[PDB]
Amino acid sequence: MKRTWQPNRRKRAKTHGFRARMRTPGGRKVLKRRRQKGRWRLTPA
Amino acid sequence: AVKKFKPYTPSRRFMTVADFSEITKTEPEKSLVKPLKKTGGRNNQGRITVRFRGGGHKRLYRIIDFKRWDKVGIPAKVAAIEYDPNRSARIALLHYVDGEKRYIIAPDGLQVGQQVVAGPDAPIQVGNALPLRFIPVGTVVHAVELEPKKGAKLARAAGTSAQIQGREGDYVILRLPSGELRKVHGECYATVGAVGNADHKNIVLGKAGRSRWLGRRPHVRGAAMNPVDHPHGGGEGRAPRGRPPASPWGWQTKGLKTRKRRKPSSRFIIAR
RNA sequence: CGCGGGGUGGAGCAGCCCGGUAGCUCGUCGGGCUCAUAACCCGAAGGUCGUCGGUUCAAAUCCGGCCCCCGCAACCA
RNA sequence: CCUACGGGCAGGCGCCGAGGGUAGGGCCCGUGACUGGGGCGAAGUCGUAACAAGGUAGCUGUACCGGAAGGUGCGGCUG
RNA sequence: CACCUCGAUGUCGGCUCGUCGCAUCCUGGGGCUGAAGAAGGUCCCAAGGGUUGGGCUGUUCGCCCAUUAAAGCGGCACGCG
RNA sequence: UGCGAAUGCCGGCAUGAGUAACGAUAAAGAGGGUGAGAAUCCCUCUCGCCGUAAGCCCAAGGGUUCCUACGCAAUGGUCGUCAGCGUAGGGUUAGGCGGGACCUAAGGUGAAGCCGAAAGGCGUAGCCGAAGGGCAGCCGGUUAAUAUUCCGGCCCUUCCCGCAGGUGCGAUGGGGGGACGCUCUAGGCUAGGGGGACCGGAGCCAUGGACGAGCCCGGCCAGAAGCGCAGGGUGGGAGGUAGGCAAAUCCGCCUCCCAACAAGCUCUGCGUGGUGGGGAAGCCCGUACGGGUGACAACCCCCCGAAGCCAGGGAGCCAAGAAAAGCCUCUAAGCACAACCUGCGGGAACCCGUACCGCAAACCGACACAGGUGGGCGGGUGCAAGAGCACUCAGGCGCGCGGGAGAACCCUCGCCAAGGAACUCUGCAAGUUGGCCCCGUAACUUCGGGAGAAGGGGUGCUCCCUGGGGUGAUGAGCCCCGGGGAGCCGCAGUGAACAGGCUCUGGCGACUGUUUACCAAAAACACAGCUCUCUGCGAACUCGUAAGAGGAGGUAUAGGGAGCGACGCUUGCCCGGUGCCGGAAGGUCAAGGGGAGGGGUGCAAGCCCCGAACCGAAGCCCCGGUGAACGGCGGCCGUAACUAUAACGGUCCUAAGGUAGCGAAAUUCCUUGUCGGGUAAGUUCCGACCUGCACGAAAAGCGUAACGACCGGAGCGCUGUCUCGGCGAGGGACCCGGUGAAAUUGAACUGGCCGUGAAGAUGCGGCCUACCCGUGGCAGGACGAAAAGACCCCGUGGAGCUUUACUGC
RNA sequence: GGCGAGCUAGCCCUGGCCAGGGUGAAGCUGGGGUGAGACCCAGUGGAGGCCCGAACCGGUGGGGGAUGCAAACCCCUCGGA
RNA sequence: CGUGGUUCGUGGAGCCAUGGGGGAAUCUGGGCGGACCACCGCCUAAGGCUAAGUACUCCGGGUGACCGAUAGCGCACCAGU
Ligand SMILES: NC[C@@H]1O[C@H](O[C@H]2[C@@H](O)[C@H](O[C@@H]3[C@@H](O)[C@H](N)C[C@H](N)[C@H]3O[C@H]3O[C@H](CO)[C@@H](O)[C@H](O)[C@H]3N)O[C@@H]2CO)[C@H](N)[C@@H](O)[C@@H]1O
Ligand SMILES: [Mg+2]
Ligand SMILES: [Mg+2]
Ligand SMILES: [Mg+2]
Ligand SMILES: [Mg+2]
Ligand SMILES: [Mg+2]
Ligand SMILES: [Mg+2]
Ligand SMILES: [Mg+2]
Ligand SMILES: [Mg+2]
Ligand SMILES: [Mg+2]
Ligand SMILES: [Mg+2]
Ligand SMILES: [Mg+2]
Ligand SMILES: [Mg+2]
Ligand SMILES: [Mg+2]
Ligand SMILES: [Mg+2]
Ligand SMILES: [Mg+2]
Ligand SMILES: [Mg+2]
Ligand SMILES: [Mg+2]
Ligand SMILES: [Mg+2]
Ligand SMILES: [Mg+2]
Ligand SMILES: [Mg+2]
Ligand SMILES: [Mg+2]
Ligand SMILES: [Mg+2]
Ligand SMILES: [Mg+2]
Ligand SMILES: [Mg+2]
Ligand SMILES: [Mg+2]
Ligand SMILES: [Mg+2]
Ligand SMILES: [Mg+2]
Ligand SMILES: [Mg+2]
Ligand SMILES: [Mg+2]
Ligand SMILES: [Mg+2]
Ligand SMILES: [Mg+2]
Ligand SMILES: [Mg+2]
Ligand SMILES: [Mg+2]
Ligand SMILES: [Mg+2]
Ligand SMILES: [Mg+2]
Ligand SMILES: [Mg+2]
Ligand SMILES: [Mg+2]
Ligand SMILES: [Mg+2]
Ligand SMILES: [Mg+2]
Ligand SMILES: [Mg+2]
Ligand SMILES: [Mg+2]
Ligand SMILES: [Mg+2]
Ligand SMILES: [Mg+2]
Ligand SMILES: [Mg+2]
Ligand SMILES: [Mg+2]
Ligand SMILES: [Mg+2]
Ligand SMILES: [Mg+2]
Ligand SMILES: [Mg+2]
Ligand SMILES: [Mg+2]
Ligand SMILES: [Mg+2]
Ligand SMILES: [Mg+2]
Ligand SMILES: [Mg+2]
Ligand SMILES: [Mg+2]
Ligand SMILES: [Mg+2]
Ligand SMILES: [Mg+2]
Ligand SMILES: [Mg+2]
Ligand SMILES: [Mg+2]
Ligand SMILES: [Mg+2]
Ligand SMILES: [Mg+2]
Ligand SMILES: [Mg+2]
Ligand SMILES: [Mg+2]
Ligand SMILES: [Mg+2]
Ligand SMILES: [Mg+2]
Ligand SMILES: [Mg+2]
Ligand SMILES: [Mg+2]
Ligand SMILES: [Mg+2]
Ligand SMILES: [Mg+2]
Ligand SMILES: [Mg+2]
Ligand SMILES: [Mg+2]
Ligand SMILES: [Mg+2]
Ligand SMILES: [Mg+2]
Ligand SMILES: [Mg+2]
Ligand SMILES: [Mg+2]
Ligand SMILES: [Mg+2]
Ligand SMILES: [Mg+2]
Ligand SMILES: [Mg+2]
Ligand SMILES: [Mg+2]
Ligand SMILES: [Mg+2]
Ligand SMILES: [Mg+2]
Ligand SMILES: [Mg+2]
Ligand SMILES: [Mg+2]
Ligand SMILES: [Mg+2]
Ligand SMILES: [Mg+2]
Ligand SMILES: [Mg+2]
Ligand SMILES: [Mg+2]
Ligand SMILES: [Mg+2]
Ligand SMILES: [Mg+2]
Ligand SMILES: [Mg+2]
Ligand SMILES: [Mg+2]
Ligand SMILES: [Mg+2]
Ligand SMILES: [Mg+2]
Ligand SMILES: [Mg+2]
Ligand SMILES: [Mg+2]
Ligand SMILES: [Mg+2]
Ligand SMILES: [Mg+2]
Ligand SMILES: [Mg+2]
Ligand SMILES: [Mg+2]
Ligand SMILES: [Mg+2]
Ligand SMILES: [Mg+2]
Ligand SMILES: [Mg+2]
Ligand SMILES: [Mg+2]
Ligand SMILES: [Mg+2]
Ligand SMILES: [Mg+2]
Ligand SMILES: [Mg+2]
Ligand SMILES: [Mg+2]
Ligand SMILES: [Mg+2]
Ligand SMILES: [Mg+2]
Ligand SMILES: [Mg+2]
Ligand SMILES: [Mg+2]
Ligand SMILES: [Mg+2]
Ligand SMILES: [Mg+2]
Ligand SMILES: [Mg+2]
Ligand SMILES: [Mg+2]
Ligand SMILES: [Mg+2]
Ligand SMILES: [Mg+2]
Ligand SMILES: [Mg+2]
Ligand SMILES: [Mg+2]
Ligand SMILES: [Mg+2]
Ligand SMILES: [Mg+2]
Ligand SMILES: [Mg+2]
Ligand SMILES: [Mg+2]
Ligand SMILES: [Mg+2]
Ligand SMILES: [Mg+2]
Ligand SMILES: [Mg+2]
Ligand SMILES: [Mg+2]
Ligand SMILES: [Mg+2]
Ligand SMILES: [Mg+2]
Ligand SMILES: [Mg+2]
Ligand SMILES: [Mg+2]
Ligand SMILES: [Mg+2]
Ligand SMILES: [Mg+2]
Ligand SMILES: [Mg+2]
Ligand SMILES: [Mg+2]
Ligand SMILES: [Mg+2]
Ligand SMILES: [Mg+2]
Ligand SMILES: [Mg+2]
Ligand SMILES: [Mg+2]
Ligand SMILES: [Mg+2]
Ligand SMILES: [Mg+2]
Ligand SMILES: [Mg+2]
Ligand SMILES: [Mg+2]
Ligand SMILES: [Mg+2]
Ligand SMILES: [Mg+2]
Ligand SMILES: [Mg+2]
Ligand SMILES: [Mg+2]
Ligand SMILES: [Mg+2]
Ligand SMILES: [Mg+2]
Ligand SMILES: [Mg+2]
Ligand SMILES: [Mg+2]
Ligand SMILES: [Mg+2]
Ligand SMILES: [Mg+2]
Ligand SMILES: [Mg+2]
Ligand SMILES: [Mg+2]
Ligand SMILES: [Mg+2]
Ligand SMILES: [Mg+2]
Repeated sequence: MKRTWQPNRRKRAKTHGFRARMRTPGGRKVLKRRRQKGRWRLTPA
Repeated sequence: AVKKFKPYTPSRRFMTVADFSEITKTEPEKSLVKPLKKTGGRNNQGRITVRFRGGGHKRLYRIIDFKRWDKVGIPAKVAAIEYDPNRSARIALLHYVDGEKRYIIAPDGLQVGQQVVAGPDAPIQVGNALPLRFIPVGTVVHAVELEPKKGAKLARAAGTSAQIQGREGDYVILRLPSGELRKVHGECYATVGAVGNADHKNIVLGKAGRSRWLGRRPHVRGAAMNPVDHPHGGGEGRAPRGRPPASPWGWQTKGLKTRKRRKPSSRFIIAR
C-alpha cells in the first residue's frame, strides 16, 4: 500500500537541491559540513 | 420573501433560500468596476489565525465604492441591482452621466431607474450620499464614515440602519445598529436610507453542507478535546466546565469585557 | 472490621468547646375572653442528661469501656 | 361398448364451483398488571371559597400558580 | 503466612478428551425400623458401569420446564487456551 | 599485561533438517529441432485463462533494462542451451509533437520601503512559477532496433529582405477581448458498431442432408481551394462628452436616425473533394518474425449512434463561478524620402526530450513481493439497461520446481434421510430471499414518507391476427415499443452467470456525513438550529520580539469565544461562597511627591546618610447585579371513627431545599425488587408500580415520523449451527527427483510410580518398567518458545495532564 | 543547532472523474374554483448532503493468513456512490 | 533608578561598564585609594595607533621503554567509498 517514497524529480531538487541549500544559512552549513567530510556528493542527484 | 421547500429530502425540510427578485437581470456581474481576483486564504503568512475556515465556492470580488464624495454633484442613473457574494447586502450598479460606472451597496428602496447623487447639495431621498451635518435630524441613513474621508464603515450589512439623534459641535450623534450611541464628525459622508435585503437575517442554512458552500468548516467544542488543546478537555464521559468557561487561549468567554480602555475613541462613545 | 458526628423534660433543638447556671419553640396542666371551640391573654408544672466506671473539691460538660442512631469509606484484583 | 355409424354411452380435457390453505386489512364484543376521573355511602381530617360589601362585590372566557377549596393577571357581564 | 516462580508459572466460563477418589445419586448385597403388603426412614458393604433434553444468565452455581433407575459430591495448576 | 559467562562486541561453524517452503488451484499434453546436458530454450499442433484486461496509447518514475552476435560462474526460489544476467557492437533524427528564446496562477523572489542583538523577517512594482491560457502536421511507407522526427504525398507558421498596392503610422500606455460555475438540455453531425439478397475473394461440400439468393473473408484511410450542410460570433450612422489618472477619432454615457434580422459580414464544425495510401480469408514460403499470392481486390446501400464536435449553444438554479499575454482597436512621445497593413516572391528557422518498462519481473513496497500507482481507447452476442454478468474478438497469458500417491488432519468447495436454533455469549456462520412486468400493501407521519412495506401472479418456445413510433416517400426494407389468440415441451423457462430474507418491538443518536493509518465506526465528533458573551472597526480575537499579516478589502442581519445540538412541548427555586458586570464615596496599597525630626564628619561654610505626618494608581476590601456564569437545590416527630396510610401540624437547619416531566433506567446498591406480558419453562425483553443506594430540565428534561454495517428482545421463512454425523471435489499433508530456511540451543547416555528436595524431579532415594534406530501422527510435560512483567511494589527514576501546591515568565 | 508535509493532516492555485436505472420538488401550461383569491386536478417539468448499482472512495461481520504473497495482505459479506 | 562585570549571590558594597531620568566643570579643574566626612596621597576619563614574548595545527620535518591489520585515524586496500 502507498509507501512513503513517492519520488518526483522536481520536488527532490526543489527541496534538497544545491540552489536551495544555499539561501538558508542553516543549509549553507549542510554544504560546509558535507564538503569538510569530503562527501563525493554535496546534494542528491 | 424567502423560499421554502417541501421536505422531499430531510434538510430540504427546514432549509430556506433567499429571494432574488430585487436582482434586476444579472448574472455576469460586470467586469471593469470589479471584479478583481479575490484571494481566498484562511491563515496569514504561514499559520491558521482564524479557526475553522476555508473551502466554499470560488469568488470574484466586486470592487465597491465607499467614499461617495469622489463624485460630488455628478448624478447617476441606477441600471442593475445584482447579487454580490462578498456581502450580506446586494449591490446597485450605477451608470454615471460622467460615463463612469461603479457599484454601491444597494439601499432598501432604490428601484432601477432613479437618478442618484452625492454632495452637500443633493436631495434627501433614498440612495443619495451627503455629509452628515447636512442630513436633517431623525433620518435613517447608512454606509456611514467614521472619520471624514476615510471610507464608509458603519451600517453596511443587509438591513442595517443608523438614526441621527442630534448635533453637537463639529459632530453629530448617531444610534448605530448595535444600539451604541456615537458622536460622528459632521463632515462624514453618510447615505440616506436603510441597507435593505433585510430578510437575509431569516435564512436557514438547512444542512451541514450549506455551511461549507459558505466557506465555514466544522467547529469543535472545547468540551470534546483533551486538556492539551483546550481548557475544557477531559472528564471521562462529559464533565461540566469545571471552571469559568474559557476560549482555547485561556481568557474567560462569558461576560469578560475586552475593548482596550485607554482608547482615544472612548471620548466619543455613549452606550451598549 | 475503618473513620466522623451524635444520645439533654412528651416532640424538635441549645447548653458540651472554656467545670460549678440546665435554656428556646411547641406541647401538657390551672385560670380568663366565648353561647361554645379555636385563635388570643394570665399563670404553672415536668428533665438527671443512653449506661458502667475514672479524674476533680465539683462532671450534661474532661477521660475510657460497653450500648445504640446517623453519616463516609471499603481501592490495585 | 351399443347401434336403428355421418349416432349414442363410457371415457378424457376445460370454465364455474361448496369449501380447505396462505396473506394482509376493517368493524364489534369480552377480558388485562396498572391507571384517570365519576356516582353513591348518619355523626372521619384540613381549611372557609360561596350565600348578608360573606368580611377582598360576584360571576365569566383565558392564562399562570397553589395541599384543597381557590388566588392572581388581562378583558368581559351585572345576575 | 510470603517459600520456588515478576530476564512471565496466561486469570473465570464454555467446548473437547478424560482419568482418579468414595464421604454412594442409581443399580447389586445387607442390619435395624415406631418394617402388615406396597412404598419409605436410617445405618453397613460396594467405585463394575451408569449418572438425560431444554428455558434464564458470560456464569460456575441456582431457579425452572419435561422426563428418569438416577439427574451424586469432589480431585487432577478451582484437570485441560 | 592473563577471560568462560557481561540476553557482552567482531568473525567462523554448528542444531533444528535434507525438515517448512519453492509466492495465487488460469492447466496442461505430444511431436520436431538445437545441445556435452532439455518437464523448463525454439517450432508445430491440441488444451485452458484474461478480454472496462491479464489487450492498447499517454503522464510520472526508472535509466541501456531496447536491438543483434557470443556466453552461463553467479543473479533466476528447480533446470536452463533461455533471460530483464556476463562480454561486445549497434540503436533515440522534428521550424509544425512536448518543453524552452510567450503569458500569467497559488506560491516564491523581490529595486522602493519597513523591521529585527547578528543570523534574518516582511514587502509595492517587477521578475520566477503550470496539466491552466497562447501557438503552425495529417496520413502511408521504411529499420534487427526511431519515426506526426527519415522518406512520400498533400498542407501550414514565424522571422529577414524585396516588389508591388493600401493607411497617419506608432505602446510596456487606454479600451474591447481572452473571460470562464453546477444540473438539465435542442438540432445537426463525427468517432464507433450491426445488417445487406448488392460489389470483390482464395478455396470448401466432410459424417445423414445441402451446389445453395450456401459456407467462410473483406467491402475503407488522410486529404488544400471551391462548394454545400449545421452551428457560434456581431448591429449600422450621426451628433454632445466633463468618465476610462497624458492623448485619442477608441470604450463609457446621453439624444437622434436607420436594421432588429443573424439579412449582412466573420468564425468553427461536418460533407465533398484534386492527389496520396491502404486493402481479408485461405494457400505457399522456412522463420527465431514476417514475406509472396489472393488483386487491376472490391472500396457500395441500409440501420443503431455517443458522454465527442459545431461551443462562447439553450434553460433552470444559488453556493454567484482565475489571471496575464497572444489578438483587435485607440491614440502619446517619435517619425512621417519613415512605419504599419495586404498580396506575392526569394531567403532564414536555435536549445532540450524522443531507446525501452510503464497496473508492472524495468515505477513505490530489502525480493522476478497475491499490496499500491494519474489520464485516454477499450469490439461482438445475449441478458430491461450498463463500464454489470457469461462467452468471446483483436491482443496477451497458463503466473520459473516437477513427478506420483488418494491416510489422518487443515484450507476452499458440493450434497445430504428425519428434525429445524434443539447450536451458541448471539442464528456466529451458512442458508433462504433475489432481475423485470403486473396485482397488491398496515400502524404511524413532520403528508415527503413508512414503500422493494407485507403477500402474491406472470417470465420459454411455435404459428396466426394485429396497434403505434424513428427512418425512408405516404412504401418496402431496417430499428424501436407493444396488443390479442391457438398451441408445444421439461422436474424446472431471469432453465447457466451477476440481482434484498421478512415482520413485531424497546435503547442511543434526529437525519447525509467524520473518526483511534495498523485491535474500538460507536450512543463518540461534526451537523443545520437555540442561547449566552465579547467587538464601533487602526474591532475583538489569533500569529509574530518587531514590521507585518489573518480577521476582511468584512462592519453588529458582521466577526470572535462558549455551551447546547432537527423538530414538538418545556426549561422551575437559591446570588451566601467563586467568576464576570456595575459602583467618581470610604479602607488599605508601590514607585514617586513631601519633608517635620534624627544622625555621620568637618574649626566653619558645608558635604553625605536615615526618616513621621501628608498628597500618589491599579488590585484587594467594601456596596450592588448576574443562572443557556462555576455551581447547589434539607432533617426529625406527630396526625384521620378498623387498620394501614397521611391531605394537616410541630420543630431544627439553609443561600435555597428538586417544579414539569421521567423513573429497578446506557443511572437501582439490596436485586433474579414486586406484579402483569411473552415462553412447556424467561437474571434478559416489554408493560407497570416508586422503596430514585446515587433521575431531572441547554455536561438540557420528556417525546418524536424518517434515517442506522450501532446495541437489546420476539416471531415467521430457511438451514450441517445443532441431534450427529456421512460422502464427495480440488489445494496442501504423504512418497520420489531438484533447490533448501527459522525461532531455539550449558552440555546429554533426556523412562513410570511413591517419596524427598528452595515447597510441582529425565538428573537425588527406593521400587517398577524398559533390546538398538527411525517414520507418520497427538499436544500432557520439559514450571516448553518469544518479550530483562505491561499488573504489583520499590527508585529521594522519568515523562503527559490538573489546580484556590510553590515559585517564576 | 539543524533536517523533514515526496507518508499523513489542513488549507491555497490549477486540471480531471462519477455506467445504467429509479423516485418525480418547485415552476410552467391547461381545466375546475372565487367578487377577486386561496386551493384542486391533469399534463409538462427535472429538483435533491434523494433512492438502486458499477467504476471510484471505503473497511461492517466472518473465515484464512500469523518465521505471511503482505512490517495490515486474501476471500466471502458489507457502507457511500 | 534597572542590570552586568570583579572573589563580592544586596551585603557596610566601592571600583569598572550602562538601558532610563536629571545633568557640570577645564588646574583654584577632575577621577581614585571599598558606604559617608575630614586629612594625606595616587592618577589625568569621555579620540587613536603600537612590533615581541602568547594560542592553534589543515600543512612540512625530526624523534618514540606509540599501534602492528578485531591494533593503529572511520579508511595501510580507488573510503567518507
Ligand atoms: N357526592 C358529592 C360529589 O362529590 C364530592 O363529595 C364527596 C366527598 O367530598 C364527601 O366527603 C365528605 C366530606 O367533604 C365532609 N367534609 C366529611 C364527610 N364525612 C364526608 O362524607 C363521607 O363520609 C362518610 C365516611 O366516613 C360516608 O359514610 C359518607 O357517606 C360520605 N359522605 O363525600 C362525597 C362522596 O360521598 C363533592 N363534595 C361534591 O362536589 C360532589 O357533588
Ligand atoms: Mg488510493
Ligand atoms: Mg530509497
Ligand atoms: Mg524503505
Ligand atoms: Mg513536475
Ligand atoms: Mg573523486
Ligand atoms: Mg460543535
Ligand atoms: Mg475525548
Ligand atoms: Mg500538540
Ligand atoms: Mg498545538
Ligand atoms: Mg489546560
Ligand atoms: Mg473540564
Ligand atoms: Mg460522569
Ligand atoms: Mg427528645
Ligand atoms: Mg405555650
Ligand atoms: Mg388553657
Ligand atoms: Mg459519673
Ligand atoms: Mg488505581
Ligand atoms: Mg379512584
Ligand atoms: Mg372570592
Ligand atoms: Mg367566605
Ligand atoms: Mg368575598
Ligand atoms: Mg379569572
Ligand atoms: Mg403543603
Ligand atoms: Mg377582572
Ligand atoms: Mg517470597
Ligand atoms: Mg520472613
Ligand atoms: Mg526462563
Ligand atoms: Mg463406604
Ligand atoms: Mg440467552
Ligand atoms: Mg470429574
Ligand atoms: Mg484453589
Ligand atoms: Mg483451571
Ligand atoms: Mg575467548
Ligand atoms: Mg568468571
Ligand atoms: Mg570464547
Ligand atoms: Mg569473510
Ligand atoms: Mg521434524
Ligand atoms: Mg512433514
Ligand atoms: Mg513440502
Ligand atoms: Mg510459481
Ligand atoms: Mg507492448
Ligand atoms: Mg546492464
Ligand atoms: Mg542467444
Ligand atoms: Mg547460470
Ligand atoms: Mg539456477
Ligand atoms: Mg524467488
Ligand atoms: Mg532483450
Ligand atoms: Mg545482455
Ligand atoms: Mg509523443
Ligand atoms: Mg533571439
Ligand atoms: Mg512572467
Ligand atoms: Mg522574503
Ligand atoms: Mg516565464
Ligand atoms: Mg498548454
Ligand atoms: Mg507546439
Ligand atoms: Mg506511421
Ligand atoms: Mg518499438
Ligand atoms: Mg491608427
Ligand atoms: Mg467512417
Ligand atoms: Mg460509419
Ligand atoms: Mg479470380
Ligand atoms: Mg454425406
Ligand atoms: Mg457455386
Ligand atoms: Mg460492414
Ligand atoms: Mg448604436
Ligand atoms: Mg474535412
Ligand atoms: Mg473543405
Ligand atoms: Mg488506389
Ligand atoms: Mg509465432
Ligand atoms: Mg451558455
Ligand atoms: Mg506583463
Ligand atoms: Mg502589430
Ligand atoms: Mg521515438
Ligand atoms: Mg516509443
Ligand atoms: Mg508499451
Ligand atoms: Mg491505466
Ligand atoms: Mg514487463
Ligand atoms: Mg503488459
Ligand atoms: Mg519491484
Ligand atoms: Mg514470479
Ligand atoms: Mg507485484
Ligand atoms: Mg440485466
Ligand atoms: Mg467483467
Ligand atoms: Mg473465458
Ligand atoms: Mg490467441
Ligand atoms: Mg438434513
Ligand atoms: Mg428433507
Ligand atoms: Mg419449519
Ligand atoms: Mg438455546
Ligand atoms: Mg445448551
Ligand atoms: Mg449472518
Ligand atoms: Mg448471493
Ligand atoms: Mg418502523
Ligand atoms: Mg431468450
Ligand atoms: Mg424450449
Ligand atoms: Mg416503414
Ligand atoms: Mg437488491
Ligand atoms: Mg442497501
Ligand atoms: Mg448518528
Ligand atoms: Mg478513514
Ligand atoms: Mg483502528
Ligand atoms: Mg489588516
Ligand atoms: Mg483583506
Ligand atoms: Mg453534546
Ligand atoms: Mg436551569
Ligand atoms: Mg450563588
Ligand atoms: Mg451578590
Ligand atoms: Mg456572586
Ligand atoms: Mg362513620
Ligand atoms: Mg441512579
Ligand atoms: Mg404466564
Ligand atoms: Mg447483556
Ligand atoms: Mg436527586
Ligand atoms: Mg443527566
Ligand atoms: Mg445544566
Ligand atoms: Mg441530548
Ligand atoms: Mg428519553
Ligand atoms: Mg451513516
Ligand atoms: Mg450504524
Ligand atoms: Mg459439518
Ligand atoms: Mg525411547
Ligand atoms: Mg515429585
Ligand atoms: Mg545421592
Ligand atoms: Mg529417580
Ligand atoms: Mg515422531
Ligand atoms: Mg506437549
Ligand atoms: Mg501441532
Ligand atoms: Mg515460557
Ligand atoms: Mg524486570
Ligand atoms: Mg521525582
Ligand atoms: Mg502533502
Ligand atoms: Mg475512466
Ligand atoms: Mg445520494
Ligand atoms: Mg442510503
Ligand atoms: Mg473485514
Ligand atoms: Mg474496524
Ligand atoms: Mg477481518
Ligand atoms: Mg481476521
Ligand atoms: Mg450489495
Ligand atoms: Mg459496493
Ligand atoms: Mg447505493
Ligand atoms: Mg543570598
Ligand atoms: Mg547612563
Ligand atoms: Mg584635587
Ligand atoms: Mg586608586
Ligand atoms: Mg578609604
Ligand atoms: Mg591612582
Ligand atoms: Mg589622552
Ligand atoms: Mg595588535
Ligand atoms: Mg604532522
Ligand atoms: Mg584485517
Ligand atoms: Mg581497522
Ligand atoms: Mg589525518
Ligand atoms: Mg574500522
Ligand atoms: Mg581510496
